Amino acid sequence: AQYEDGKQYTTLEKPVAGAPQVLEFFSFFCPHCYQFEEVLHISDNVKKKLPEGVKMTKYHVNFMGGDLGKDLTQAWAVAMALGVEDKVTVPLFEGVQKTQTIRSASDIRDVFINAGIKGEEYDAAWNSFVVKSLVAQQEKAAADVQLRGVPAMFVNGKYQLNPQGMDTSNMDVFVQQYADTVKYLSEK
Repeated sequence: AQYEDGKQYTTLEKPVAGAPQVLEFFSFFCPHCYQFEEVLHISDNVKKKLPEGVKMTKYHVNFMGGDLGKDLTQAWAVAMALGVEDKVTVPLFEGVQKTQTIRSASDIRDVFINAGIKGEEYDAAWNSFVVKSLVAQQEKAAADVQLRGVPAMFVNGKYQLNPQGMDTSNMDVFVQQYADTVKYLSEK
C-alpha cells in the first residue's frame, strides 16, 4: 500500500475509546515541538486539510522540565480556558527555548500580561477549578496512550503519526506528507 502501518503511522495496541478526533501533545521544553510550531506550522497545515466536522485538540505534557513543566501545563489550561492559545504559544516557546527568560511561574505569567491578558483575569483563571479539570484532562489524555514522547499526534484514539518515517530533505514536503497522512487516517 502507500500508507502502511509502521511507516507513516503506528497503530495503538490498546485503542482509546471516546478520544478527540485529532489529538496533539507537546511541551514548551520540546525542541522538535518548537520546530513544529514556529517553522513547520504543523497544526495549521493539518487543519487546512482536515474534512468538515473535525475538531483539533492540543495538550501540554508534564514529563519535561520538572516543576516548570507542570506550571506550563497549568498555564496552557489557562490559555485554553481564556481562548488565548494563539497569543501565548510563540512567546512561551521563545521564553523557554530561545531567550531563556522563563524560569518561574511568575515569568510564565509575564508572557500572558505582555500578550494583554489582565492580571486579575489570569490569576483568577490560574486558581479556578475549571482550570483544575482542564489540567486533569491533559493528564488523562496523555495517560490514556501511555505517552513518553512529544511531539505526538493521535487520530481517533487509534492511530499515531510517525514522522520518523517521512522524508525531511524538504520541510514543505514533510509537512504536506504529515498533513496528508492525518487526512488519510481521518477517513479510515
